[PDB]
Amino acid sequence: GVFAKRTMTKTRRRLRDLDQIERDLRSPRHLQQYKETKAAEDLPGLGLYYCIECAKWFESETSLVGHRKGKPHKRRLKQLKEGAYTHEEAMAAIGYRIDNG
Amino acid sequence: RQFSVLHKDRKQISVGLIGYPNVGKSSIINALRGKAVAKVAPIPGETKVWQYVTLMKRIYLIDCPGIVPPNQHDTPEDLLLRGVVRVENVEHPEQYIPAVLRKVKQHHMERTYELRGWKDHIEFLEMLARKSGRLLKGGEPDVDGVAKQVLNDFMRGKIPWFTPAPEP
Amino acid sequence: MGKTDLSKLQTRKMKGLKR
RNA sequence: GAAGCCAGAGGAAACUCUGGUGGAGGCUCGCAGCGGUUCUGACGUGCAAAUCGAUCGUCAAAUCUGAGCAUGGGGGCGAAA
RNA sequence: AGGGAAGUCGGCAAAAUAGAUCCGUAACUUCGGGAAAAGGAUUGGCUCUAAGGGUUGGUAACAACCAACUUAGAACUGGUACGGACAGGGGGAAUCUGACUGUCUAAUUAAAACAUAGCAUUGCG
RNA sequence: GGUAAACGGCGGGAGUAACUAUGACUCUCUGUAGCCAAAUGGAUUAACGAGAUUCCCACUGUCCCUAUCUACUAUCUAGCGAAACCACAGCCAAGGGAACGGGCUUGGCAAAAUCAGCGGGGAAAGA
RNA sequence: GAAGCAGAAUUCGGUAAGCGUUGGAUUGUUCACCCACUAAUAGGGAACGUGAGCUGGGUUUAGACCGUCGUGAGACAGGUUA
Ligand SMILES: Nc1nc2c(ncn2[C@@H]2O[C@H](COP(=O)(O)OP(=O)(O)OP(=O)(O)O)[C@@H](O)[C@H]2O)c(=O)[nH]1
Ligand SMILES: [Mg+2]
Ligand SMILES: [Mg+2]
Ligand SMILES: [Zn+2]
Repeated sequence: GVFAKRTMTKTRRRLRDLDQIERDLRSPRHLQQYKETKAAEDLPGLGLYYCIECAKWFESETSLVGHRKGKPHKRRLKQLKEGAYTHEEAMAAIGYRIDNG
Repeated sequence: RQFSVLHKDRKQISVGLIGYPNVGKSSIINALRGKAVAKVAPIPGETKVWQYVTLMKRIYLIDCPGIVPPNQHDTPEDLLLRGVVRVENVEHPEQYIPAVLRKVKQHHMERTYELRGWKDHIEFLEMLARKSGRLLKGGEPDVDGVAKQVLNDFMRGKIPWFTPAPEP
Repeated sequence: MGKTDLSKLQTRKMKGLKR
């Protein structure tokens, strides 16, 4: 079940994107940017328990390992294995390219 | 009774009770009567109008609403600590928590809330919120509600505090 | 007024007053 | 999930703890039933001289209900308006 | 759409929560409760695995036959949804008030009103 | 004479010369957490409530600031078909001593017959 | 138009109603004062010289409680709820 389903598509209910999760996994600097965006004291478990693949904070380690066996985490892992959609892929889909000399 | 004897020439004497809000004027009248004759509530401003209560044949008691004389040196923090206002209708109650921590000894607060090891007021509020389950969506501490609870306990005699008398 | 005798007054036994 | 009951670990015993069983309560959510809290409700020469919709209280009892009978106005009856 | 009570005497109305499994649950207290407190993780389909039984027959700890619903685990797979309709607690901090369960003004007032158990008094051999 | 001492009255405490009720006449009266009580020192009473009140999170068309969609009416047609109300009628301005005009006076004006809506006024509240 | 009115911002006065004159908080209360935006947040009438658009307070049928007075039925200096 999804809480408040009629307003899930609103901009103020937006979640982090798959490509941004990919940059967070590949570079810790981008993940550090996303962490310094939020305030640590308002985070579940003081921000100590974070799943990068789902981009979600959890209240405890037992909650985090309970999340990892769930199917939303497995869907995120499968989508990460398949590959997020980027502007390079969108450009290759039309056969455009960048000429820099 | 002595005042009534001194004013035996008159038909009766009137004894009006004045003071700050929530000092116990209606409570004093109820105690003297031995019966709940005046309304009593821990919130300030329960008594709004003047009320006559016949204590004996020649003694009347007059309940009055609480007054706060205006002073240029009084702070809203001072008024909230002396019990003028209701803490539910104030903005950002966590700013008055340092005043409460200054007034109340640390060990008294520790034995009151079974909490120890805070470094400042917002840490104390967060620890007490996590201890008492005062959590919003996402498990974040509800320091606003915790501050209102602490202020209400300070006002209504659940946390020990007093002002010592000046030495001679 | 009379002599002030507060010896028989029992104070309120608050939670913070207990070790 | 109350007594009663079973097993284990203790404790000199009296007792303690753990895991079960058990199915009590003018307990509780809630269907019927009974009732009638709320809606800028419908309706206002109405379907109706008190009805309709949603919502609500209660639902194993101080619960609901049929028939026969008794109490008849200076009266009766009344968990008393 | 964006803002989220700026509306109004007043969050009136609406929305949000809702089934089930698991983690976890404070103050106060008559120790019985509060409590479903609060706050979180998950829920589709398919293919499997494991566990929970009965009858007959001289270490039978073995053979034969028969049968039903639950419980847990794993892989795969669709997704904007997985209690996919239906059904279905918003929650919390407090104050006053009446002990509660219950009852009444059929047709404007369901309540701090009445009754209730408990307590106290009076009369009568 | 004794009290349910219920209602009720009663500021205390000492003396005396009264000597009993009523006396009467003087004098003066202002521990940052303890001690004591058979763990507690309470009513700041738990649960319970279609009781009344303030606030916080979430939530949303309550609002900014309105727009759009559906069904049933309202609309038209066929059939069927009342009632409330009704002195007579219904455009206004100024004046009309009795602080009131729809009709009088002086002016502005003023064109058949109609349909759908609206609630200023007249009507309309078992008023 | 005037003023030590240098400029800027102004102050006083005159003609003028063509055109604007906002958004909020506070009911332990004569709801009136605060806060900000703005060019500015001017004041009144057609009700209040009784009076059927809607909805809150003066405001008050019948239910109920507390305070004052009364022997009591009850009334009120009053306060609360539907
Ligand atoms: N512990 C303790 N609390 C008291 C005492 N006297 C009064 N209180 C509490 O103080 C609270 C406030 O007193 P109130 O009865 O409301 O009288 P008030 O001072 O006139 O307050 P307002 O009516 O609002 O002006 C009451 O709710 C009592 O519970 C006391 O002697 N001891
Ligand atoms: Mg008070
Ligand atoms: Mg008072
Ligand atoms: Zn994850």
